[PDB]
Amino acid sequence: AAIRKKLVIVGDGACGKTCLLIVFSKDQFPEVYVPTVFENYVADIEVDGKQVELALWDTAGQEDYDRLRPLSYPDTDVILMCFSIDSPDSLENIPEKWTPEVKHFCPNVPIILVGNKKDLRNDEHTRRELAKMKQEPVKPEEGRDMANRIGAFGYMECSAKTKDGVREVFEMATRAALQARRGKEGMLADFVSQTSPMIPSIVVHCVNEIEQRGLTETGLYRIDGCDRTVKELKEKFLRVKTVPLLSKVDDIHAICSLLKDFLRNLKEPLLTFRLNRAFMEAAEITDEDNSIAAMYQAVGELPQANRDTLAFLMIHLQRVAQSPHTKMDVANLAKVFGPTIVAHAVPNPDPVTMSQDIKRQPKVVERLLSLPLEYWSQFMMV
Ligand SMILES: Nc1nc2c(ncn2[C@@H]2O[C@H](COP(=O)(O)OP(=O)(O)O)[C@@H](O)[C@H]2O)c(=O)[nH]1
Ligand SMILES: [Mg+2]
Repeated sequence: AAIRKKLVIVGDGACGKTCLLIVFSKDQFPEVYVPTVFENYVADIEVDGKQVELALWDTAGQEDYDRLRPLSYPDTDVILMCFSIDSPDSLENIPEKWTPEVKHFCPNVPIILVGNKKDLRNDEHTRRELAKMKQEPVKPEEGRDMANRIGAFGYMECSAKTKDGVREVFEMATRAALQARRGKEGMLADFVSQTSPMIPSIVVHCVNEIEQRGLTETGLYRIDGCDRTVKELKEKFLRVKTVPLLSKVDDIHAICSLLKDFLRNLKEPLLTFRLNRAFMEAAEITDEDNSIAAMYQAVGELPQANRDTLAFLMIHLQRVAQSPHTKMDVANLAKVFGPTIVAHAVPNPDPVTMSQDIKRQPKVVERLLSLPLEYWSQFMMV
């Protein structure tokens, strides 16, 4: 019988985690632009005379899944912690976000630091784009240095697109696994404007900034900004009370992350605890006409502040989906916003409940985003 090992992959959204797992397990490079929520794969590998069956646990890199991701950590044998060579920001998040999370939930589990998209290091288009932000591709020595800094078992670079170095990543992860076991915010109402349309200033400002500087950017809302930058912006907002000067933030993705963070951390979700189940049930109705009618009914039950803020957000997200540059259609946006605006029916649900809710959240957002622009616009009085 083969030796079984559990491998969990983590890292910033869109840094290449799924493509790496699929190229290795299926020998085929996925061409679609779709964010992962949670998926499981199986791959075989022969290492040091042993046949090993690797269970590959794919996860979402978005901050929106910070509360749900830990459900994947129990019994992990090795972690693949990734960043992309064409994204210095994704490397910055390795010691700032990923290492603290993994060491908390997976103490003593070996970590392989992986630099993805190696094929882009000398890509001129990539270099020109990074230069606009005064950046450049990550250098090999930087990856190795970071690996030593975080106590990783090793560092490996690869390109799922060219297949270069892919098996080596899993060979090292498998050896690490074998060696390690050898011999062993208040309520929304407190932030909104005085009357209809009742929306928080931070939401209006973020949306306006994003529509001004982000509709031509690939992966809006899928790509998170530097964890530190978002934390600083959030800290200032809640302390100074006024919205920070967003025009001074060079990375528009950080503004997207700020908006999602604000919404996700409200005392209760945008759709409220009281209607959480009603929304999920309405979206789960098989018959489209009946589902749509049930969703209109649920929206009509929301408090004014929640309805107006939701309407403003839906109009904005429809524009994001309609842009030919973002590659973020309704289905993609629903996957990212599910935990952020739907969330759960209680403050601290148990793991069983958290898991049960996962599949139900995106459906709610997809249904809401599919409601007519004319419908949402009435609440904006335009
Ligand atoms: N150039 C290049 N692009 C890649 C590579 N791997 C993934 N990508 C692209 O990066 C984007 C996100 O990939 P994906 O694996 O879905 O990201 P994930 O959110 O970490 O699972 C997609 O456009 C992929 O085609 C790579 O090795 N080289
Ligand atoms: Mg993925």
